[PDB]
Amino acid sequence: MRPLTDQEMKIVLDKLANYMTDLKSLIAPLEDGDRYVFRMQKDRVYYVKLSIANIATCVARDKLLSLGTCLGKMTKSGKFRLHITALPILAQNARYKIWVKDNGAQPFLYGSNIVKAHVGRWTEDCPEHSGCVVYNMADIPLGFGVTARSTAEARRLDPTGIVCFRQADCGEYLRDE
Amino acid sequence: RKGNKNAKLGSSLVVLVQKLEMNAKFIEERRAKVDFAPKDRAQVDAFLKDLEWEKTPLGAYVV
Amino acid sequence: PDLQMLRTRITDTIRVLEDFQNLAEEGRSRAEYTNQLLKDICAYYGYNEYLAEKLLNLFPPREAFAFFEANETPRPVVIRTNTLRTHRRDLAQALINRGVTLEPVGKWSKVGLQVFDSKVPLGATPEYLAGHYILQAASSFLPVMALCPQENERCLDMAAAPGGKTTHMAALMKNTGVIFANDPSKSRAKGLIGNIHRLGVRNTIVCNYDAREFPRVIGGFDRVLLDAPCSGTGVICKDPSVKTNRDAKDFMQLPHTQKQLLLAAIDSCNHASKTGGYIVYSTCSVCVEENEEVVNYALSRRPNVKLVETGLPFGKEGFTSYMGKTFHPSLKLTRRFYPHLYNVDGFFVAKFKKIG
Amino acid sequence: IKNKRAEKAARGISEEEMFKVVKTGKKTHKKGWKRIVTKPTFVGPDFTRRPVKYERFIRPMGLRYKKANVTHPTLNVTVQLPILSVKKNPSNPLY
Amino acid sequence: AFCKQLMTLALQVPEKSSQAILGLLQDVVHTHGRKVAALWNTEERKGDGTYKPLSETVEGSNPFTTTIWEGELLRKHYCPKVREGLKAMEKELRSI
RNA sequence: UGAAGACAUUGUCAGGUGGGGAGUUCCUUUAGUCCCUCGAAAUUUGAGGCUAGAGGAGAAAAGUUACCACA
RNA sequence: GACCCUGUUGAGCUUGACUCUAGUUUGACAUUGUGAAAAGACAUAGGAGGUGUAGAAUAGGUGGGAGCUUCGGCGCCAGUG
Repeated sequence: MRPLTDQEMKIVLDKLANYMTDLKSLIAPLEDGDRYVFRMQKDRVYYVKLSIANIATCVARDKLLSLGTCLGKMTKSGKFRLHITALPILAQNARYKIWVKDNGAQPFLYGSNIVKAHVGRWTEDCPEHSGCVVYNMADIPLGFGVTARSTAEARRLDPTGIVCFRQADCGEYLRDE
Repeated sequence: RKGNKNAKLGSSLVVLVQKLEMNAKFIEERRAKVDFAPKDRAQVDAFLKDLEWEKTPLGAYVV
Repeated sequence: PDLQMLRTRITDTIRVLEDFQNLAEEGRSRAEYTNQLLKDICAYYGYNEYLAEKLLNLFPPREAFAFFEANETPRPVVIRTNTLRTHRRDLAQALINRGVTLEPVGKWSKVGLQVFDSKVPLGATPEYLAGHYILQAASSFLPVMALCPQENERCLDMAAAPGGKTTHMAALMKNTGVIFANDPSKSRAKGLIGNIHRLGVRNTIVCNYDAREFPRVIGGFDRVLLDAPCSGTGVICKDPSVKTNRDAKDFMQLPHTQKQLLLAAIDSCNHASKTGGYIVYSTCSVCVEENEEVVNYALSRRPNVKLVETGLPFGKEGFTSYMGKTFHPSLKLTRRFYPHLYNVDGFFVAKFKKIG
Repeated sequence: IKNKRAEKAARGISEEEMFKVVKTGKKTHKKGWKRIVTKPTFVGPDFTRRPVKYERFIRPMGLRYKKANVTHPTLNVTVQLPILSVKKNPSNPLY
Repeated sequence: AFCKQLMTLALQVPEKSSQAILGLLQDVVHTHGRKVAALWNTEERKGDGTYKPLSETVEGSNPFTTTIWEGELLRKHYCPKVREGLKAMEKELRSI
């Protein structure tokens, strides 16, 4: 376990800025004089409180497996990738939101891109390729992805037309079960 | 304390606010297990009927 | 032989033992009446002699048959609502809308739900993937109700391989404080990490340690939970290998490790705690060499801890005396659970308070 | 063995439909995308999520087996016994 | 966040100001409803944190983890208009 | 000279970790004497210890796959 | 189409020395006082106690013990353990 370098912190926040608005709130101090930090453990980035990070130093690095919330992993080529383990963070301050109906929630959880027939609520003035968080009709976050077309251009699209590209779904939890 | 030099007045208010946090905390722990649905309000209507105002942390101060 | 013939003899032998004073035979003693009850119980229910006589000594005749009948029948599936995400009324209503038959598991938990049947897989439902419930066992609910953790404490869970209990402490802690989740197995730890992230837990550290190293590693925990690995005499329905693969050798090494684990849990905790210094020891076994014998050992070699009232509503008092073994009289506070009495797995809960 | 079983008794969606659901979103179809495994297989769990490595090998229902006629050499008899796991196929690690 | 803070506001303001805020939250409850209903139902309270009154941001405070308790002081407020005003809000809540 | 207060702060030993700074080039398996210690139960075990085989230039990156995507 | 290979990428596995130490963290001890109200453990001197099953019955336990007797009840023996 070691903190991030300045190159790695820039890469991690760049990916997060694609999906969220107020990144200052992520690292802002808390009431009890504590704050959230970023940690790297086996090319995996973890979002965790500083107090938890300090008391987790007692665990040997070959014996530590998880810590706080895992945002994702740095790939072999030096590129941060988000994972669905970071979805609760993404939904808290999501910039653009898409809501899928019942007929689109199950296909999304199996790993399919959202189409027009699945959308039940948009977010107006959303550019072409932007990071959006996917919810169902009960405001339950299902995952996140990147939009395929602009909101204005998606309205005139065919029912069987891709409106969002899938990047992570909660069905991946069945994978590592 | 960056005003006047009334440390006695400062201490009087300092101990006053501390007693208020203790009382605010005192009620907080007590009410954490109370149902207050808009239809039925029996528990809140009988929240602390069997308690006197002397037992509260502010009551111990005021006496 | 004829299995239905064995059942008739089993029933015949039990009623004889109930009324041996008036209904008996010419000169055969009740010693070989019980011994006959041993063979036909072994042959019918598929137990070896060592465990069956062990189980028969635990219970009297007509309760014992109810115990052996309960072990063959499966147990109902129960789910635990994640307080970190929702509460029971919507999750019941949400699953009812999808075709799941639900009732509250009972009046003793505001969090558990009981499922009869469903038209969709219960482990793939969208609110499951959202982290709104976890498939757990009703016996697993009990240890965390005995060890109720408050906010802003440090907790130690010494065996969190499935993850149901560790998530429950996080829910009761409202995602505040620190939870040390520990598994000596890397393979099972991956499932715990997945359960933690699915259920939205942020205040946990998953470490892969042997639980006997913990006072050396960190120490100072406010509340420590210990589910010792055991024979599995209360989970016989899910694991039938217990019926024949538990001999005298196994029942000698297992309490030794459990005794070593309990002492580690005692030393791990903090007696001078602002909120609590409680230790809860739990087991999914019914045998006395793994329950109330390890508890007696802890009280006899650590005179700085004391058994306290467990706090669960239902349960049966622990055993004070056994086959020549005299225990500390305070062991009556410990509770037992049986499948035939309560439709929950065989279980045992003990709760300690550290004072020095 | 049969008598023991007799007394004891007296006491999700397919991979193919998942592929149809996924390919519905991805309208453009790449030639040769589906790889139907035409060999007999054993899976086990009713519903599972596969890694993206193997999310393209589809194993049909009709080619699935759960039991086998297993012969005991010493006790000369064979009984239909359920299959728990496949340990090694000495023709292809992928298999 | 504003609904909880506004009940706190109504507690310690002049009679007409308290009445004005009380009427305002009557419209807020009427127009939105289920978005703020869990604030007046203890069973629907969120359990994913603790309420932070003096937060620096609106989202920083966790307002769905608390319950509106101020009705027990405003029901005994000296102004009959305020008491009728409070009863107006619950009547809308009960009709949700 | 006034304020707070027997709590902090601080100091000393024993440890855990240390992808950071400086310097230099322990656990697990196997067979054995039933040889010593520790823990457990009493009419026996488990873990260490000993004998000699096997596993673990160096934070820059490196190796590897009948797998995936693109060329 | 399938087969073999190469390059980039993704998913995964393994390695990435040793000794001190910054940082971080656990336990014990020291400053360091006076009172008062409670709680625990140590000291005696007492009092009262033992109900898992079977056993008629509420068997702390350990040793002798086949005879004791407010002289009629007990014992032993047979059980049950």
